[PDB]
Amino acid sequence: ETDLEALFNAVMNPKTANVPQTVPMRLRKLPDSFFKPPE
Amino acid sequence: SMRSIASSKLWMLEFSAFLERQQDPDTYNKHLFVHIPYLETVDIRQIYDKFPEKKGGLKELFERGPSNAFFLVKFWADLNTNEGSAFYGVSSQYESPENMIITCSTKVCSFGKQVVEKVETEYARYENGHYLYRIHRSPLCEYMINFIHKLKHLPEKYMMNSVLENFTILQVVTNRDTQETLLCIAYVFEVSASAQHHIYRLVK
Repeated sequence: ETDLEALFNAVMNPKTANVPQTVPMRLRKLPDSFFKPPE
Repeated sequence: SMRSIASSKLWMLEFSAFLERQQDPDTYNKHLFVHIPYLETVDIRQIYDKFPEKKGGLKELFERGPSNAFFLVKFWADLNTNEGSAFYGVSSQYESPENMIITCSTKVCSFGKQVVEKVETEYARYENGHYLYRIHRSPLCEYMINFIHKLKHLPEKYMMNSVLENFTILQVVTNRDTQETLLCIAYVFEVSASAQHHIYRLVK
């Protein structure tokens, strides 16, 4: 169960090997801080 | 309180995952670290499909147990570190006013499907006015250890972030006797450019 391979092919292969169509996080209603690491 | 990652019954004080190498003495890297203004709030419905669903699921858990025990953590993991005597551990520490036996379940899912679970029972120790629960230098599953290798071995960080898009970790801590849910922490990752985090109350 190297279900971890499918993690890398989804982005790296990238849409030959089959995983579900996924919606990335910058596209959901999350607060703004969510992408602003602090310092 | 409303400022921290805590419920009426259970309070996370420490969390950290790490690699330490030996050699007469010892040296180690923090992949992550939290340590304990209101917390901001995330719409629980906005992450549901990044975690397992029908039946024994996040949606289910939330509706059920106290809605003050559900949090979302956003980590910026620090991957800049270097093979011989490498120990990959994770330690955490919780506080509670009351004396319990806690089951702590932690699920590594990818694409929302769980690929590995780890479960440990933890007992309390009386210190000052309350009780402490320490998970100590656990070890870290081979799965995760490999994940990190495959990650670090990528031309650019942003590709890493991109892969992380579908990697999450659900961590549920319940009371053994009363299956009451004490803490549920959702974890979603990015790689820092440099290690940091934002902690969110989950709401609906």
